[PDB]
Amino acid sequence: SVSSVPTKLEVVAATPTSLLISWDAPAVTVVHYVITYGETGGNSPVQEFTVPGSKSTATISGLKPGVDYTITVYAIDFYWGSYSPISINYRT
Amino acid sequence: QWALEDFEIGRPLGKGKFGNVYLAREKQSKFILALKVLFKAQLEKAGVEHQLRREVEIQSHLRHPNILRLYGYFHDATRVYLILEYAPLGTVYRELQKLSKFDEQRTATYITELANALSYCHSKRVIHRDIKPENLLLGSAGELKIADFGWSVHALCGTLDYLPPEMIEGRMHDEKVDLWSLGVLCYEFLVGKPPFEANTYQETYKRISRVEFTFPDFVTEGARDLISRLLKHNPSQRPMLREVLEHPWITANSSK
Ligand SMILES: CO[C@@H](C(=O)N1Cc2[nH]nc(NC(=O)c3ccc(N4CCN(C)CC4)cc3)c2C1)c1ccccc1
Repeated sequence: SVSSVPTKLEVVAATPTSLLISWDAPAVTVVHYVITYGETGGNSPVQEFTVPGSKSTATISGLKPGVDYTITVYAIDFYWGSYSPISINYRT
Repeated sequence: QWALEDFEIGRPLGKGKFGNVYLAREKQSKFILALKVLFKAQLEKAGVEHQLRREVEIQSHLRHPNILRLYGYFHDATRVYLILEYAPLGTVYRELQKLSKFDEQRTATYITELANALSYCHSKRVIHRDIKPENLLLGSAGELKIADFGWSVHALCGTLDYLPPEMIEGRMHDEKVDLWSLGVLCYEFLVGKPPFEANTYQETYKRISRVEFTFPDFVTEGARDLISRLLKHNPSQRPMLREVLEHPWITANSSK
């Protein structure tokens, strides 16, 4: 509850149908980041993909224009499993 | 289940090699526990992170009154946390420094507690537990608590003094290593120092491999008998833990 990995998740650029997200990586090595996204209304299904731990950005594409979305990212430690997630909202 | 937000972090109980150990209270019930911190960057620099990950799983399954309970573990960006049972009386090492040596009633009771714990471990096919005094904690009733994770404990090394001959020569070993360790510990409890102590590694190695040791005059015949039965060079000649628990010197002096 007090911490999350990654931190400071943000949308740095966008098109009508895509988002470029960025985050701060921790010092410790991360296996990969789990990125989920879906319509904030809670009715549409959540889509999920992974991004290698060496990356600090990712592109979310195939989005609908003018829709509220919730994006969630959490890292994975090789030995100790997942970290707590961090979530943001963005309207395309 | 258990997470960092569930605990209020109290005063430090002591510092380990990779971080501090704190008295802790579960927020909802105020139940007293110990929170052990191990920095990830330190674990990796020492090359023991994999070892810690494996051993927290191992220890989480060991439920015995004389084995410190490991209730769970979690992590954040920089630390690994262990939620451990709180042993309020500290290490038996500090008790031994205070008393110089233990009498036979106190020693035989300790040996009974450890023989019980080691028999439980052996029933789980887990062997070679760390029972050096510096790594044994004491419960509220003064009962011993095996901790293991000895590499994580801040202190020369005491490991060598407790290794049986098959381990110092790096040969295949079995559950009989714990019988040898028991004999080394019984001697140190009664005498105040381990039996094979020497000022160099080669000298200590020679003493262990030859089982060269002497008893001070005050060590009684029953204690000598038990210790000598345990300190056999040939592991198969060391007794069963049941024979220790039923040894006449143990049953005459143990309060358990
Ligand atoms: C570094 O890890 C700790 C660890 O894992 N642990 C888990 C765990 N649980 N309870 C613990 N107790 C203490 O550390 C402690 C120290 C001094 C104390 N006092 C000093 C003298 N007494 C007369 C009054 C009270 C009372 C308790 C620990 C440490 C460890 C330390 C030593 C041996 C093995 C493990």
